[PDB]
Amino acid sequence: TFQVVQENADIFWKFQRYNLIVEYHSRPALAPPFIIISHITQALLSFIKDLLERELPSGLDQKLMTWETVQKENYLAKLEHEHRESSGERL
Amino acid sequence: RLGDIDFTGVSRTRGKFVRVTSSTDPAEIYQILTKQWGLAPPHLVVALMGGDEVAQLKPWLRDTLRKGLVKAAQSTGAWILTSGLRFGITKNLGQAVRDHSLASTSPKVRVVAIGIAPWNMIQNRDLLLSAKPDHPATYPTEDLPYGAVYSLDCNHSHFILVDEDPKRPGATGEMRVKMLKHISLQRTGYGGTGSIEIPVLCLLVHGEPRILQKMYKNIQNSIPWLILAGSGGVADILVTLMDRGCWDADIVQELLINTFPDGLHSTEITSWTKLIQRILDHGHLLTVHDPEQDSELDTVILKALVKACKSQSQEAQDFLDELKLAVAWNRVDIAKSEIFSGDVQWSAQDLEEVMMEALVNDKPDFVRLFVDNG
Amino acid sequence: RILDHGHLLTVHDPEQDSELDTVILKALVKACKSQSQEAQDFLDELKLAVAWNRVDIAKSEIFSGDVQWSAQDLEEVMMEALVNDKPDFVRLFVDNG
Ligand SMILES: [Ca+2]
Ligand SMILES: [Ca+2]
Repeated sequence: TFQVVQENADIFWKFQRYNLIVEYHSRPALAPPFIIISHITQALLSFIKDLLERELPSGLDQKLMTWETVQKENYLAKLEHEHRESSGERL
Repeated sequence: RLGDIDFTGVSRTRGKFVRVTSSTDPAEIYQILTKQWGLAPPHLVVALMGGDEVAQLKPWLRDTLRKGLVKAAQSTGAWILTSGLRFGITKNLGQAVRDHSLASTSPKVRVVAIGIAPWNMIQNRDLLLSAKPDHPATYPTEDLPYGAVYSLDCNHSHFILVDEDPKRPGATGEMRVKMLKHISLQRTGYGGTGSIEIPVLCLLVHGEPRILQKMYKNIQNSIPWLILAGSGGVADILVTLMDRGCWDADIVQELLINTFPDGLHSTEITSWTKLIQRILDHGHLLTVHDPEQDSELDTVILKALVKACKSQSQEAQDFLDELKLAVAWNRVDIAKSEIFSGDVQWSAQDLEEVMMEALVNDKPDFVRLFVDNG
Repeated sequence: RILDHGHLLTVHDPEQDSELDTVILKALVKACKSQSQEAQDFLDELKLAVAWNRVDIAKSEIFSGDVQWSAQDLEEVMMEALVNDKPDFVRLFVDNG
């Protein structure tokens, strides 16, 4: 079971590590029991008044989608090329 | 006369322009392009002729054409001279150039799309007539049918607006030919204390009989020409007449009639047949690009340039810029088959410069070739 | 006289052909090509080629350049090729206008 499971276990760990790292975005920097200070501060700020998931300006967003399309075209061209000079296609 | 454009529409693009007349010298416009706008002297110039007719190319043909042109121009710094009006193949090539510019991670190399358009065929020229240096003029980009007057292409970075000549309403093609000759006669510095010509090529897509005089004048000016296979018009006539091998008055007239029903006049058709026959009689400046079989635009450009210069002269020092362009495209096979074929004597001093640029630019195959060749 | 017609005659050799739909398509395309040059008549041969998934014959004989294909003419055959799970003809029609 170890020999046949290790790889899928590692992939699952990477997926879980994503969520674990995302959990720290809203997590206060103070550990318990000092986290009561952070909880009170946030509650008071809410009552009185991220690296991930960012919105970009229109120009940069268009540039990035154009770059993505160019990279996809390169990927497809490389796939079709490595298919075209394969041994079976040559035969 | 100099100005700037703030294109309003799909994308906000900043473009410049110059208003010129048929009386101005091309050298002044070249100096403006080099200095006043910061455009470095290119390693390749590709002129676009035709493609403004009612019938546009098939989507696959124009896509493969634009992709091949942009990929061949990105290895070096090249100008793609177009008719800077947003319609048809010019619009598609401008869009491809803009896409390459946006997707490029290296800004040192630049593919510049320069538009040479008449003043009397532009939408809303009065809007840009002011061109305040402090506040650039704003231009709305409108898509239009074939019509008779177009709008400036937004994706074209720079423009050269030619003013209509009262004597003859054909100053646009005349100025295009004059500029093609002038850049073809430039000698940019090569490495250190070296003189390198600028290779200048003309590509024809779906030509019309009206541009035969301009095409012949570019043939006279030693400008190699490249012909698309399935372009549709004069390109089909030229490729058929090349495949047949022998062109006569009857064949040329019959093909012109079959492709162009409209032309029915003894003098006009006779002049067009004479132009076709003489252009084919040149021959060595003419090349056929068939994307269904070629699939490599840089290869056919290199072959056309090598054939043109090989017919021009035999000395090694003239193949220097074709060899540099082959180095930039990593076309070692063509270099050893056509340039290093034994018909040309290569010394060590001649090969030293190209050795230096091949060694600097990460081209091991050419390093090995130059070590093997002296 | 039958041989003098010729263009309406096709030979199927199963020892060498091994594809009856291919030779039927070729015979129909040749017959209609001799009949007329307009694109609107190749419409049913093109539909039959779509149904048989003969993209090679369609691009070699129908989309050969001798016939001018517009967008309105290709719209219907595009619709039936897209509905009937024929991606190759979808790509061909997108590439042809
Ligand atoms: Ca030369
Ligand atoms: Ca029919």
